[PDB]
Amino acid sequence: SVALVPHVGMGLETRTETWMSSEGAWKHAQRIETWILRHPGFTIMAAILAYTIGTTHFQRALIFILLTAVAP
Amino acid sequence: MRCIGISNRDFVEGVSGGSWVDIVLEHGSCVTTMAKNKPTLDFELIETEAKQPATLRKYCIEAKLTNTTTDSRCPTQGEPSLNEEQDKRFVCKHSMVDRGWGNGCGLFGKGGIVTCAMFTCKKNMKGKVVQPENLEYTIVITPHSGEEHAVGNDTGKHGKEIKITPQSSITEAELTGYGTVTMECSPRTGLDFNEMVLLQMENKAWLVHRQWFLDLPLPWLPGADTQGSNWIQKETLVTFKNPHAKKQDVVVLGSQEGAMHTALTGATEIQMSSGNLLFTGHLKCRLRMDKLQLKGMSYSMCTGKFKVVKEIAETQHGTIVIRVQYEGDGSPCKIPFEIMDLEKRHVLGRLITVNPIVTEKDSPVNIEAEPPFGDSYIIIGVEPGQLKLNWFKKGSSIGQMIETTMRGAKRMAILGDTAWDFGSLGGVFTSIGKALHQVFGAIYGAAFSGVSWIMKILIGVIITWIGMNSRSTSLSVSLVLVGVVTLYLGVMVQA
Amino acid sequence: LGRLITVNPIVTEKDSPVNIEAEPPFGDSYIIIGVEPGQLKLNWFKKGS
Amino acid sequence: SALTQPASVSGSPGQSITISCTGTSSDVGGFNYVSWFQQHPGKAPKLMLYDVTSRPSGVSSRFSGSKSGNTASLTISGLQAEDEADYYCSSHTSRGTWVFGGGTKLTVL
Amino acid sequence: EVQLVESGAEVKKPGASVKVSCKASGYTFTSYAMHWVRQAPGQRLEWMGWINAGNGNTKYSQKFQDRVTITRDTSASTAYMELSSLRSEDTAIYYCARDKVDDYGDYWFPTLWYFDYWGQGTLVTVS
Ligand SMILES: *[C@@H]1O[C@H](CO)[C@@H](O[C@@H]2O[C@H](CO)[C@@H](O)[C@H](O)[C@H]2NC(C)=O)[C@H](O)[C@H]1NC(C)=O
Repeated sequence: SVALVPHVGMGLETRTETWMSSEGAWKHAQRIETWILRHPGFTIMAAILAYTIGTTHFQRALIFILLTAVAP
Repeated sequence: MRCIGISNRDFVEGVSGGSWVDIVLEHGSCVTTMAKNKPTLDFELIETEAKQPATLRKYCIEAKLTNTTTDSRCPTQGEPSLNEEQDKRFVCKHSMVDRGWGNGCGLFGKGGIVTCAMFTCKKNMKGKVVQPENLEYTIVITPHSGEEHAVGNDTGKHGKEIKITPQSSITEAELTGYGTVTMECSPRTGLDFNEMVLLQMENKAWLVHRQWFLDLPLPWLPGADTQGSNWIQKETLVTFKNPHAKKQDVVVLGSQEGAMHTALTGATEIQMSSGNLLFTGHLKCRLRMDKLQLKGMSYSMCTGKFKVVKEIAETQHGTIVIRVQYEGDGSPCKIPFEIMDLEKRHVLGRLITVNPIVTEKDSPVNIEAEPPFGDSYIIIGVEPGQLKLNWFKKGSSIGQMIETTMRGAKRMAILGDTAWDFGSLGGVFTSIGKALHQVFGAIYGAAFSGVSWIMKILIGVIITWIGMNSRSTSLSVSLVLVGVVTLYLGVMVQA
Repeated sequence: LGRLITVNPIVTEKDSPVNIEAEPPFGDSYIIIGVEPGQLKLNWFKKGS
Repeated sequence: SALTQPASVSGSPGQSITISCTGTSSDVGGFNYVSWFQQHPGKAPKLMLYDVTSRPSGVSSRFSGSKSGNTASLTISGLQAEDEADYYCSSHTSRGTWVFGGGTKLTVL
Repeated sequence: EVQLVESGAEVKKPGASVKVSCKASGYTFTSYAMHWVRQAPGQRLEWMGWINAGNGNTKYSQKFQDRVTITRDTSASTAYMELSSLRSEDTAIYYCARDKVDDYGDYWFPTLWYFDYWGQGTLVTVS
């Protein structure tokens, strides 16, 4: 809904602080990592699937971070 | 003098070329200008007022659905037809139920059904917009040589209170005792309105992007739409429950207010209640100091025996403040303020309230100054009543050059290309730096916008890693300007 | 810098306004109208161009 | 849906008084169409101001006016004795129609 | 040198249809619109008029769109009001009003000046 597209990458920022910064700056990492610790099997699945495709050793890490980050 | 105690200071110095200097000043930043003559002033932008806005689109937050009714029709002989499907108040939805002999129709197939309920409203928001004329900036100019109890206060007038519009002029500020300062401020290129919508919920207000505000899914209404019945995308605040293949029904989706305060993570909050005041943004200035007096010539030098009533207090990067109080005769007089080393041979460290005087002897005077790194001996008065006070500014080094570098890159992070102000037209360095910074700015923006705090660091690690593995000396091409710069911008955003 | 379009705009019958038209350049330019007292100086910014 | 200029206004000769009128965002709030009509009672109404601040030939430069969003004004600088007539405002909606205000009869003593 | 004279009706009882006329003189009648306003003695100006041209189009008021109708003839250079179903509160002075149509013949946007030149004012009463 409107809780998505949260008006972040607009520019428009000045030295005075925003509406909720220092709270909504670490919400997405906390959200996806409580998702990881409450749904680990998709992270194992993304580890095997990420290790299989993507030959070079950096593509495993990039595809693994992106696959565990798209699924919330 | 309103500038002491504010953690953002930005000392600017140099009236070179003609008699002007470029400064750019924010709301939470009070700027102090120094010169070889031309006494030190303090500039603080206190408010921005947009005068007459006109709303363009009225979204709504919480609604309710009344007069709910439904209508169905037999299989294969067409859609239903409800009488109040003709109003655009009633939100409509066609779907298929299962019908048969038990429902009283025949043919045993999937019928058609329609459902309507009148969509009223309870809570709106107004998106008000302005054009970059008819709005003023209030700016205060407080001179130094502080009288009794005027250091960092905002209550009570101590400086001139000039208003500046895009309709304005030279804007002479006639300071009493001092000269007359003129400011060629440019408010049109300051904050870039016409891409800003002054959003206004129940008792708060923000400053949102225009294209963000138009792409916002809630049932809206045009800003000129009196008798606001025809809500347009009503299907983003209703839902149609058809669980089985039976009777469907409407239920309202609830108040979208708490999901709207989460929509605004990045909108700088403003005040739209008895005035459309803003307290964000900036403007650059052209600060002309061709006519300024020091107020202190034809005041004879003092005859000693001063007395301190507020001690040396280093307020925020070595800009100490003393409040002496004078005892003696010949009360209109300059004071003998000098800062020496141990034995009185060399003068170290400038004075910031240049030429401090005494008026009305039983009233103290504030003296701000800047000591060097190490031992300094603050000296007031003459030899029968000498005050040789000690101060040790906590001895740093070129560490203030590295924190002036970090302050400068910080100001290039908040201000994009206006940050090449605070300089009085170096020319081949200042204008070429501003020009190439506008070229590299518009290839950064509109090719890296929309992403946030995390994704800038991720893409910056991707660009840094690609640069550390390429050939044909494109290593330093993809690190020094797009890698580490996007990590620094990646950590300085969300201010 | 900046071309005038309404060429030599004149005042006739002083108590009647006069409308002037010119082309500012691609940056910000300044609109000088008066001369020594009350030199009616204005700011205008222009995008892209 | 008429404009909201007041009942009446008074002024000594030589003063500089104002006459205000409010409206909505379709009447006055967006458009630069606001006109004023002086109407002596045994006389057809004569227009005093064009679109917002302009002025007909023959009308003296005593009459002026401005707009502040939904509100338009009329300031008569230097009241003489011959301003003893009511002033009707005017506008043009976005809808296409024409509205006039209530009327402010102005006495000079 | 622009003169717009009218004609006055004496007394119309409620129910009868009444029409007034304006003789627009001094300009090209086919390239200027013709508005109609009214004024009761001691009250406002409300707008009755429509938007004439060489075309002959209309735009009536929202209050009494179902009350008035038109006719005109450019050979006589006169525009005619037609107010049928006269009522008790309808005692008012009817003023004539002109403004200029577009150069494309139609009347889409008005000129910035509306009513620079006027009429006389036609009084009707009831009994
Ligand atoms: C900021 O300035 C105001 C204005 O002078 C100071 O308020 C004065 O405080 C003295 C204290 O003795 C009173 O006698 C005055 O009547 C006050 N003046 C007013 C209220 O207008 C205020 O103290 C200053 N603030 C600081 C922190 O020095």
